[PDB]
Amino acid sequence: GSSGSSGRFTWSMKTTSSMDPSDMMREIRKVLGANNCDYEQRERFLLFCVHGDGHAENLVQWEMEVCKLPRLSLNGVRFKRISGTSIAFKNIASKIANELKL
Repeated sequence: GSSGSSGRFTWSMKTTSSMDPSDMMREIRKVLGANNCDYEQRERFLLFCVHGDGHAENLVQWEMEVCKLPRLSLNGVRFKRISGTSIAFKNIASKIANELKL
């Protein structure tokens, strides 16, 4: 059939914001705090997202850093899956990447 078992760490998305990155960090926290989520100021432009949609043992934690794209000339929000399986991760991820009113 076909060879699978392929999956390595790498940021991938299609979210593009024309607005300055300084305004993003703001809205971001707004969306998170709204989705009964928990954010933590890690880096200068990074925040630790923590949501317990499912069970406590199956908590989801992803990072949200605002950096400039290499190929594109805009600010894109990269999401790094910290804990939880892919399913769970992509679960809430589909809420932010979208909800993000940018």
